[PDB]
Amino acid sequence: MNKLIDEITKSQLNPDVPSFRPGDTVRVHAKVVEGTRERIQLFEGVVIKRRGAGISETFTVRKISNGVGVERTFPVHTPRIAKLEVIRRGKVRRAKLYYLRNL
Amino acid sequence: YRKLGRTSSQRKALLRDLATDLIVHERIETTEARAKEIRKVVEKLITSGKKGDLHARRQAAAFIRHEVVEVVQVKNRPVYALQKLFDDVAPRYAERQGGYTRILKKGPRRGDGAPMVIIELV
Amino acid sequence: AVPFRRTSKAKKRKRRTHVKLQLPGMNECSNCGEYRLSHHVCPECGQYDGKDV
Amino acid sequence: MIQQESRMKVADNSGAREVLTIKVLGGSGRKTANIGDVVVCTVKQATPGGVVKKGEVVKAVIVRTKSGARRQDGSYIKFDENACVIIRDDKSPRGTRIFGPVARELRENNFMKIVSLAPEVL
Amino acid sequence: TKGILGRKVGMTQVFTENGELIPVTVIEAAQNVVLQKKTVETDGYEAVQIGFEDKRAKLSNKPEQGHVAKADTTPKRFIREFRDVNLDEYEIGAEVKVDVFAEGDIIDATGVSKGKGFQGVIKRHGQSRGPMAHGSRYHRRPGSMGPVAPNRVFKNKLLPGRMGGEQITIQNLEIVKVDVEKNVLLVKGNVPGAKKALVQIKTATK
RNA sequence: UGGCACCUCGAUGUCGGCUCGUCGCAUCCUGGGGCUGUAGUCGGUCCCAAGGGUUGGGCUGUUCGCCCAUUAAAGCGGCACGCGAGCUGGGUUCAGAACGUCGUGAGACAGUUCGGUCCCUAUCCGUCGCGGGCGCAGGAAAUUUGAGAGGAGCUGUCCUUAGUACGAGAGGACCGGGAUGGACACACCGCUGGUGUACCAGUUGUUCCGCCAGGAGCAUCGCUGGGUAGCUAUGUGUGGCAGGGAUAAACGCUGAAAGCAUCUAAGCGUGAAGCCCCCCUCAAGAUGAGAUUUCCCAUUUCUUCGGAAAGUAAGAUCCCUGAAAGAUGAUCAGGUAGAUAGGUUUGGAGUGGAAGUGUAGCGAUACAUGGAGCGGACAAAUACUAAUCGAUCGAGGACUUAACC
Ligand SMILES: [Mg+2]
Ligand SMILES: [Mg+2]
Ligand SMILES: [Mg+2]
Ligand SMILES: [Mg+2]
Ligand SMILES: [Mg+2]
Ligand SMILES: [Mg+2]
Ligand SMILES: [Mg+2]
Ligand SMILES: [Mg+2]
Ligand SMILES: [Mg+2]
Ligand SMILES: [Mg+2]
Ligand SMILES: [Mg+2]
Ligand SMILES: [Mg+2]
Ligand SMILES: [Mg+2]
Ligand SMILES: [Mg+2]
Ligand SMILES: [Mg+2]
Ligand SMILES: [Mg+2]
Ligand SMILES: [Mg+2]
Ligand SMILES: [Zn+2]
Repeated sequence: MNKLIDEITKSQLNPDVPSFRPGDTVRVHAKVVEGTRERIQLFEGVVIKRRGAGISETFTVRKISNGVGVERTFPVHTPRIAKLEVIRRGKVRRAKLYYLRNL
Repeated sequence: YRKLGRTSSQRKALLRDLATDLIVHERIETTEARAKEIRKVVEKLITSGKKGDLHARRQAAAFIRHEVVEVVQVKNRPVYALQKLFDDVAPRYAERQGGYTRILKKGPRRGDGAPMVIIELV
Repeated sequence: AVPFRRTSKAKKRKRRTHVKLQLPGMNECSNCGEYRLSHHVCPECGQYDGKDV
Repeated sequence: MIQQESRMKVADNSGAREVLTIKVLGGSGRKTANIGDVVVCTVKQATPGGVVKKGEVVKAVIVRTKSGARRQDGSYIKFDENACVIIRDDKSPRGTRIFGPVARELRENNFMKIVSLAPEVL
Repeated sequence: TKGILGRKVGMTQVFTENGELIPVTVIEAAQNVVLQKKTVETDGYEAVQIGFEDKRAKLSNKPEQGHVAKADTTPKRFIREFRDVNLDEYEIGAEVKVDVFAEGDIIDATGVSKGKGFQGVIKRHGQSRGPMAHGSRYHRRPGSMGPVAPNRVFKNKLLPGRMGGEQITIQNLEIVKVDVEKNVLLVKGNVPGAKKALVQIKTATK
C-alpha cells in the first residue's frame, strides 16, 4: 500500500466496471486487435477468483469449450475489455472456486 | 514477532499465563523479551475490556485464564480475572488512549545472567 | 583434525589479546550519590527518574 | 512446459492417440516447449486402421498446454490438458479433422491450416 | 547528458496508448540542488556535485553547514557527483527537476542491492547440489577445493559469505512518464535496492 | 605397451561416477587468409588464432564402444589416470555358499555366480567473508582521482538484395540491410505461481470452562479450503550495442643495394572472435599512504632544551529505541531541537457473512439485522508508554631549502 502510487495510477482506473463476485456468470467483450483490424470476441463463464488491489487487480473466468476446460485471466481495468455483463448471480461459500477444476 | 525459545503452543501458553498474571497482580518481574511481548498482549486485552460489550468479553474469555483473584463477602462469592479486567482495570484507563504498561530495568539474574525487568500496568 | 605442532607461549598470548572483557557503563546516582547503571533503577534507594519505585 | 518423457494427447484425425516426446527442437540445450513449438516424438497408443502406427517416430506441434500463455495486453490463457497435432515437414497436418479448442498463438507461428480446421480459436 | 537523484517508492503498472500493460518503478526526486562544480584547473577533472534531500539542523554539523552555505541551501542527506556533463549549464545553487528528462528517454539506473546475510555456495554462486538419496552424504557443499600438486588452493575458489549490498548498474531503461508537479519519474522495469533507497538516474552511456 | 628398481612396507587408499574446476595447443565450432582437380552451390588442404562455446537418452560397474534424437560444434591431452580428513561404493581385493574345471586329498582358477562394518571436535599455511589496532608530522565531516586488479567476451534461424552474378542446363551466391531466437548472467516482486507453525473459515474424537449457547486444550499446525508481509522461479526487466589504437598470417605502394626487377634494406598503407582500450565492479596499508570543499584554533601547569600532563574546541562514543542492516562486531534510522519502536484511532490486503436477538420449520437447518465480524509482519495520523539522568574520548601543530611576502 502506498498513497503516491494510488494518486499516480488513479486516472487509469476504469469507472464502468460493474459489481461482481467470484461465483457468478459474466460475459466479456474483448477486443481482438490484429495488426490492422480489430474485432470483438465474447467469453462467457463463471468467475473463479478475484485477486489484487487497485490498478493491478485481476479476475479469472472459466468455461467448457468442446469438451475441454478453458480459463481466462484479465486485468479488471484494462482498455481491451469493451464491456462486461453480469448474466446471473450465484450462491457460493468461497472466495476461490478451485474445486470446480476437479469436477 | 519473537520466538521465545519454544514452539507455537508453548509460546501461546506462556503469553496467556503472563498476561493473566499481570492483570491479577498488576506488577510482575520477568525477563526483558517476555516483557516486550506481553506489553502488546496485555494492552490489546485492556482495549477489549474498554470496549465493553458481550462480543468483546467473549473474545477476551478465549485468552484470559480462569483464575480466582479474591473472594468477596456479598454468601461468599469469588471474583475471576475476567471480571476484574472488565470491571476494575478497564474503567481505570477510560481517559487514556494508549500505553497502559511500563517497563523498568533491574539487572542480571545470578543463576544465568539473564536481564531481569519489572513490568506494571500504570 | 589434530595439531601438527604445539603452540608456543608467544602465540597463545597473541591470540588472547582480545579475550578481555569491558568495563561497566555506570555513573553516580543524583539522589543517594551511589553508583548505578544508566537506564536502570538504583538498587540502593529504588529511584528512577527522580521517583520512588 | 513440455520436456522429454512427457506425454500428450493427440488432438487430430490421424491414427495416433497418445504420444511421448523425445526432443524439443530449436537449440542445443533447450529443455521445455510451449504452445506453438515443434517436438519429435513417438506414438504410444494408436487407433487400429489409421495412417499413423504404433511405435512411429513423428513430429508434432503443441496446440494447448495446462500451463498456457500470456498475451502482450496483460491477459492469460490456460487449459485442462496438453495436446498436440501431428504435422509434416511443412506445417501442414497429417489429418483431416482437429478436435477441441486451439490457442491463438498458432496464427503468429503461421500454422494456418490447423487454425482454419479447428472448432474454436481462443 | 543529464542526471538526477531520487528515492525508490515502489513498483506498479501502467496501460499504454495501444492498450499494452507494462511494469514501472516510481522514483521521487524532490529537492535536488547544485552544490559545487569541479574543473580541470582546480581538481584535475570536470564534474557537478548534486545534493538531494533536506535534513534537520539537529542532524548536521558545522562542516556540512559551511559546505552548503556557499550554495544558499539547507543541509542535504545525500550528495553525489556526475561526470560527462556540460558545466556551462548548472549554476551554483540552482534547482534540478525531473523536467531534464522526457518520455522516451533511455537511462542508466545505479543503486545498492538488497542485503542478504551469510549465504552458502548454491544460493550465492548458483552452484549445483549433490544427490539427495542413494546413500549420499553430500547435499549443499562447495565441491573439491582443487588438485593436489600446488599444495594449496587457488584464488577465486567460490565459498560462502555475505551476499547482497553491492553497487549495481542497470542499463538502457526507458522513461515512461514524467510528473513535474509531484516530482515523480516512472521507469519501465525494476532497479536495485529496497524501498526508500537512493537511486541515481543518468543518461545512458551507449 | 615395456625396461630399471632410485623415494615411500613404525601404511604415499586402489577403478568408474558425482561436486568443483584450472592449464597446454598438435583447433571441434565461430573470426582472418594462401592454393585448388576454386564457374556457381557444396567442399578439400595449409597458415594465423586458446576470446568464448563445446547435448539429452537405451545397453553395460564399466573407461571405451554401438545405437536413438539433436546441435554452430558434440576437440584432444596435463594436473598423485586432478579431486574419498569433499560424497558414493556398482567393480576390484577378506571371512559364507554353489556351478564348470583341475587335484588321491586338504584345496585352487585375474573362470563364473548370489551376499558382504567407508573412522577423525581443523593447530599452521592456503581459500571465502567480517571486525579491532596503529600508521599516513595539528585535530575533524563529506566528496573524490586512479597505479593496480577482477568480471564480461558464445551463437542459430527467417525476410530482402535476387531467381540477380555464375552456369549448356541442373542448380544458385559473396558483400550489405531488417526481424526474431537458444544457452548464459545480473537485478527485482507490479504480473503468473510457490511458501507462508501468533491471518480467516469448515470439520472428527475426547477432556475442560458448573449447565445451555458460545469457546479453550490434545490428536503431525489433528485434518481440510484459502492467504498478508518477507523470501523466491518456473515469473518479469535488462546485458554481451556501435566502435577506437596497434598488430598476426596475408595483400600491396614507393625503392635501392644490383642503370633492370624486387612488399624490405631506409620509408609508407590495408589487415582477425585475438592484444590495449571502450562496458561493469573493487581499489591510497598505491608505507609511492594522492586530490577538492568546509569546520576548530593557538589555552593552563610543570620541565634544564628535548619534552611531559590536564581541562577543552570542532567532532565522536559509552548507554538506550530499532531495521531498509545483521552469526557477533559492523552498517543505517533515532534519543523529548523526538514519529525510533510499541500502544491508540482511521485505513489496506486476506477470509467470506460474527455474537446476540428475531422470523420460518416438528427437526437437521435457512433467512434478516449486515460485504457483517475478525484481521502477524502493510499505510497514515497521534507524544499515551519507553528512548530519563550521566559519563568518557578528542588540536595547540618538528627541521632544511627555494619562491613569493
Ligand atoms: Mg528481536
Ligand atoms: Mg532477556
Ligand atoms: Mg504443461
Ligand atoms: Mg512419460
Ligand atoms: Mg537482510
Ligand atoms: Mg543475516
Ligand atoms: Mg541426508
Ligand atoms: Mg617405516
Ligand atoms: Mg542407460
Ligand atoms: Mg545442426
Ligand atoms: Mg590426466
Ligand atoms: Mg565439499
Ligand atoms: Mg613536509
Ligand atoms: Mg501422524
Ligand atoms: Mg492450512
Ligand atoms: Mg562488439
Ligand atoms: Mg471485509
Ligand atoms: Zn540511588
